[PDB]
Amino acid sequence: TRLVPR
Amino acid sequence: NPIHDRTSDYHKYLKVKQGDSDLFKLTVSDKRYIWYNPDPKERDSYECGEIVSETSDSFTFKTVDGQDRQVKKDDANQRNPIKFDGVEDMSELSYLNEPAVFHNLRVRYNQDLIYTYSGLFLVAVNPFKRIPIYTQEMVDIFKGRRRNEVAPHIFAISDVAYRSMLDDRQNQSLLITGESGAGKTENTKKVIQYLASVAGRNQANGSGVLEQQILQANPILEAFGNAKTTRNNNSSRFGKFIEIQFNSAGFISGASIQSYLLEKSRVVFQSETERNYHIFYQLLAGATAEEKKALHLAGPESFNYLNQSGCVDIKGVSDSEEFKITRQAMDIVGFSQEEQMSIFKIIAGILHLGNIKFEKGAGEGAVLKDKTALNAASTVFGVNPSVLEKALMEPRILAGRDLVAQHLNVEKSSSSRDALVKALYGRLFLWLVKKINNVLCQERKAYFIGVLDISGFEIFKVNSFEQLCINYTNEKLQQFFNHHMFKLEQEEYLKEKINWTFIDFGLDSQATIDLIDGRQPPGILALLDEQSVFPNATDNTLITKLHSHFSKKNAKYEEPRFSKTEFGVTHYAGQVMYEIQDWLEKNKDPLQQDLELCFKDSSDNVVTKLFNDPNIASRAKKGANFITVAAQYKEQLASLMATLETTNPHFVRCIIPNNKQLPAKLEDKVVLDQLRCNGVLEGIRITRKGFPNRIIYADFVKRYYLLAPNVPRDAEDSQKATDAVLKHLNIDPEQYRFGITKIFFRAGQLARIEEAREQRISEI
Amino acid sequence: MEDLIPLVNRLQDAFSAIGQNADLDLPQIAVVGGQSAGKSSVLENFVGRDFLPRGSGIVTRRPLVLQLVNSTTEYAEFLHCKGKKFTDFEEVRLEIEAETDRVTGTNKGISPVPINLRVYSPHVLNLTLVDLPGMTKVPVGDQPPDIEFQIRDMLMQFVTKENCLILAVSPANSDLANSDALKIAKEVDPQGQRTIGVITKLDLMDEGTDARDVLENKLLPLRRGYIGVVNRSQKDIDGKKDITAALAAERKFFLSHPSYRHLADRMGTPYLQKVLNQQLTNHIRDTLPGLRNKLQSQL
Repeated sequence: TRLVPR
Repeated sequence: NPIHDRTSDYHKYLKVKQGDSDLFKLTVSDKRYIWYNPDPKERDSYECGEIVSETSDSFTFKTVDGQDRQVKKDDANQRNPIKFDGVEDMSELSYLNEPAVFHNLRVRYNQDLIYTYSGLFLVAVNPFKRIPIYTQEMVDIFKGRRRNEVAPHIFAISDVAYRSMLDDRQNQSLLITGESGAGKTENTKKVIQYLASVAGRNQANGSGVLEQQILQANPILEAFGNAKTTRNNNSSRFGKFIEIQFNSAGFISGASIQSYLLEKSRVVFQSETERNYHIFYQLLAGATAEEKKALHLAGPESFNYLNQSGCVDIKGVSDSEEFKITRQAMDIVGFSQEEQMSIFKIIAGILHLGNIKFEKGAGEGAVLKDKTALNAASTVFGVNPSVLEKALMEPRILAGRDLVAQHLNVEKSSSSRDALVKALYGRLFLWLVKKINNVLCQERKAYFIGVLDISGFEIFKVNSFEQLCINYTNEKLQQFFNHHMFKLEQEEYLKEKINWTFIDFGLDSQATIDLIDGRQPPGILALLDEQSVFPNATDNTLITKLHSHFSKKNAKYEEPRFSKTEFGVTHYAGQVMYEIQDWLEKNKDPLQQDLELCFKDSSDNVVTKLFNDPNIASRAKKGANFITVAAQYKEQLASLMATLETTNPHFVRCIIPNNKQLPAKLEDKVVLDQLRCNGVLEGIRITRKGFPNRIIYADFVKRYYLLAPNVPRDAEDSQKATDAVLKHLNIDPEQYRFGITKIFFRAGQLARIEEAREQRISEI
Repeated sequence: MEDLIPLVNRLQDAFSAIGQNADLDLPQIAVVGGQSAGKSSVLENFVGRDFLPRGSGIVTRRPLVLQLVNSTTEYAEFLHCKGKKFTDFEEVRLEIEAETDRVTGTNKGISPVPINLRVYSPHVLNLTLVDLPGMTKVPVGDQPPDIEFQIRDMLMQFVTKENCLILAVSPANSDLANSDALKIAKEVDPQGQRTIGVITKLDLMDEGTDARDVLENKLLPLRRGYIGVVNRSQKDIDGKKDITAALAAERKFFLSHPSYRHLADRMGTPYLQKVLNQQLTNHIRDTLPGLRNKLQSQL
């Protein structure tokens, strides 16, 4: 999940 | 279908709020926590700390404030990953330690879920408020459902017991624990109501008054069998087995009560701040002016048997209002007004007997100067005072063939009087039960489901013979649970073909039981009986003998380092130190035959039944003269255990959340003490030696497929996929076992796999 | 934003070892075509080098996640070959063949485990495509008999997902209404909203016929349109693929065909690369906002 910028 | 409808009261009050989308994707990270004791003196008070560092054989975490400590990984109580919060059975937890067990109970209690299983046990925490989960609609949901088809609930335990009774044609028992305030009386009432509802045959006749009568037996038995102790205001000092009876077609046909092991010693002596049985205070407080006049009553301060402890009332309890409830109950279970007055005359008579003061006469012989108490006792008992006076101080025995009067001294007369009182009280208790059964049991039963409740495991600052007896009873009942858990576990491991073997868990209790009641080598009760034969013995030679036989020879025994009068026994609930003072005296239970002859001639209808009915009275002998109190105890317990061993058992554990009668306040110190005393922690101890977590392969794969390369979430061969995940993660094979349909995990291993998942998802 | 394709490239690399999960749905393009459609030629013309396995029938036996990255330099790297730089494309072809055999028991069957190939080249735009096994009836190979179904089932795993754009490749010298690619795209995308059509072999059509009606998006309408290409293979002195000459020949073809001259600027490989780069970028832009939260719930 941290690979996807929020 | 309320079981699937998230809007139903079944879901609102019996399931975790999760629903579907709610508790499932509430974030989660990669931080791990530990449960620790902020104050080492309070081992049952915990807080949650964040793991910071990690080494070989220890962890490092910051207390809730910021201070730092370390704990050997061998003693650390890790906190389960959030996925485990709220599970319906403690056996589903991966870190299975005491604070984690409490935490799960708390997660549920805070959402008003008061029922949680812990292996075989149904744990029921008093919410101290009413929750609407006992409606007819709830009964219908549980009807016929297996434990694994519905949420935890007292109705689920009840339904399973009822179906097993019908399917197996075998009687069932439901062993329920809980001190006053724990909600045990209410849960027992729910069992009865549930059984009356699903086994009711009410069309045509209605449901009559049997349920009402069973419930009304409570206030009567509690008035005569419960008392205030230093640890509980309403402690049961006896055991009872209430059989709900059914005919061959499975419909309720009646009920019966059987009592066991009443603590008769309390009638004549109470420790500081405790009380005698409630009935004495109820009668003195609630009798009418005319009843007080006819029974020669006065305040509790005026009777030796009620004025020694310094406590005659209970904060918040009106003995007069409690007496009103007791009499109303007596009306409902069928006691006539005359029988009720006879019962009160006997209670009054015991108090008057207690006021008789024996004095040394001219020589050693006891005499009675003031005949007031003797005359009052004789009047209410309906006996001749001259005969009673002689039976108390000059009881006759046979010396060869000659009848000789043994002229007792003051001590022996006082002792004989006390023995008479305890006999009267115990026989009266048995007669009350028999009378209540006259209306509860009017048809021969085909089967029964019996609810057993007995005095709970007890630990006071000073523990005596009475405490050893109570704790020994609890030890035997816990072995009974251990043995049944063993049989059930043996079948589950066998059904799954799991490569792990174990022996009867009941053996873990054998050392303590043998220490107490062994015959070869003799245990404590056997040595107490041996020391009760010759006059050379004293309380001191008795403890010296106990140390000689057990110190450093029996692992469950301890000769204390600094007391010459206490000995320790390691029970399943922990160590208890027992003070030997007066044990020799307490083991003697003789009653002069001339006293029985006196009362057998009473003009009172109830008194004559206590002394003429061969059942309530006598018993037998021993080819000798009299059985010791320890031998009587062991025999009543054996009778109870034999009854239980014929049944299929079920276990319910009711818990007080705190000692302030406050809702929404679950306290760990209060709860963990009870889980220790009621066997729940013993069940957890056993569970931890095996493989607690058991997961269907496809479910394991559905959740953990991503922890290994190229394993499909819905892989066709779930077993191979599971193996692929475990091998890739390099899990120690000793930590799991493959079954035919599920994978079995040792404690902690599934939590570590869940932690790896949390970490992998946050990474992605 | 020149950053969206690279961001999804990292996600594809991270999921390369995560087995099939019907709920996981990254924005990407799946290349679908019948075995006779020439889809390998389309990809090799983007790269400008022959690098795909050669053989009768099936060329792709494992999904190939091909990440093209415009670069000044020219080289390739496989995620399974950490740190190695391939500069000879014939070795790239040999590694695809070896890595595939390494996994597939039978030397002709398929596997869902992807091969993750990234190519840096001045001949490509930033674009990523997932090449999949081509469709065919007659199992004519050597195991298994149900191969046609195994391939269709693998294709469906990709294209039934909503965020999967479909690059449906069909040869012009066939009955386009009977195109295996367009038919499977219609099974999962009935409204033709996430299917981009590619018509190959336009230079091979029968004398006097043409594919103008399909290229003009009138006969078999697709919202994202159709792009025509031709593989007019030119070899240089050494007998190796000469992309500059091949692209010029394709340009000459469209400019000189009386049925396509008016569409020439919207035909050909360069234009197809441009279109895929644009549509993939906009698609990612569209789907990224809800991505992070969605993924958490689907893993």
